[PDB]
Amino acid sequence: SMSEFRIHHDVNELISLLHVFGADVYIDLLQKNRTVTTSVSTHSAKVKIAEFSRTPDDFLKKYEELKSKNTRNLDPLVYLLSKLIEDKETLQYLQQNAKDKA
Amino acid sequence: VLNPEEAELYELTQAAGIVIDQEVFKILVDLLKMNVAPLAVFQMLKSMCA
Repeated sequence: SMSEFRIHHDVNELISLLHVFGADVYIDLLQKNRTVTTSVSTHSAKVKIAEFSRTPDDFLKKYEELKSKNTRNLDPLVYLLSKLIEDKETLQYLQQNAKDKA
Repeated sequence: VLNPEEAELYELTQAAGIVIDQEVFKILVDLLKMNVAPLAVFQMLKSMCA
């Protein structure tokens, strides 16, 4: 319950922060969240990022800095960034929404 | 805005080539922290945009 509250707050401030708007689907979508990454998946994702970015060493070098520390959700966050490179439209929105807030 | 732990991950995504403003980055990280699948985060992010 007080879990779901936090999810709703998160959905809500994004709607606010991204200038949106039925977002009850996002609640259902985010509420199927059952636990498992693979060793290739993070490799597959990781090579795809390094292709995309300029300065790929910086990404890889601080991937390395930050895996030795076991920092939390490192690999699911890197999987997300690979997924974001693919969809060039929503990559650009996030790109722009950040220009708006400076 | 966001703390040493999140500051690292932001720098990571940053040198990874993407830029998203610290405020939404913080929430994403948080959605991950509450064990939401990255794909689910991505899917809703995709829907929330154009």
